[PDB]
Amino acid sequence: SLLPVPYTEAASLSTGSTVTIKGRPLACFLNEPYLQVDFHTEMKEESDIVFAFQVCFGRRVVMNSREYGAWKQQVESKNMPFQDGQEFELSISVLPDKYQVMVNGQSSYTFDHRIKPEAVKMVQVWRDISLTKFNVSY
Amino acid sequence: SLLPVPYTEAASLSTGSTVTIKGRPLACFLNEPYLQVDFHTEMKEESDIVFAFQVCFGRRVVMNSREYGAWKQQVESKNMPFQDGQEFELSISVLPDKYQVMVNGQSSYTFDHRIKPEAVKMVQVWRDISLTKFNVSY
Repeated sequence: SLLPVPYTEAASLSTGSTVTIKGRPLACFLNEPYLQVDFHTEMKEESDIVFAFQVCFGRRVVMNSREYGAWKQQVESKNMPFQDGQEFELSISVLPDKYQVMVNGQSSYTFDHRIKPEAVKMVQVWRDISLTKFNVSY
Repeated sequence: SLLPVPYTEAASLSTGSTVTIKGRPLACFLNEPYLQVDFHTEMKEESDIVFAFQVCFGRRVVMNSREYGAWKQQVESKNMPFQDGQEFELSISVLPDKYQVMVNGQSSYTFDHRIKPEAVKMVQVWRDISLTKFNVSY
């Protein structure tokens, strides 16, 4: 809808930064749409990813990093606070030791920093969603 | 680009029908964009799927059916004729006993009919691609 998808925005992050996203899946959960949010070290899409957050709606979440072009140790969660057919509000906050992922106001996932968040230069939001809000607290 | 994505078109299929698609992934293969083509029994996206063809570009292809709302036995192929960053031409032909998937003019995947192709009423093409051509031979 309102924002282009894939959505790419330059960004700087440190402890206390929050990335807030509002959007809606493009398909019912039965069709397993995805959402992905990638925290990149450079503006190019092929650059390393300090934190990749990938939702398969109704099924699972996987998180990982891509370092020197290589995907690293995948982490999986079956927590699924997202609601079929509904708009969601997603908040990713930078804590001292990890990212905190809030969904609709509830803590839902965490991911320990593998690389300092100060390495981030770009955030990309893509896959099977419409996007109405993207904000980085500065 | 030219066609909306997700792209949904009513369709009737029988032996000798061909569905031809031209498109391009929205991201480099390192980012694992998807392409999916679903042959549905009704116009609604939640209806059963006689043949679901899902490409994870650079990684794998999985194929399945969704019958009475339940995904069935998944089939996987690591054949990857798609080229990183390039437009592709995909042809799905209905043979008497199976679907034949051509990629850029080469036979690449097959999938035996689990349900008669005459059950199809709709084709949907979606996930991380731009779409410039969609044609059903009639």
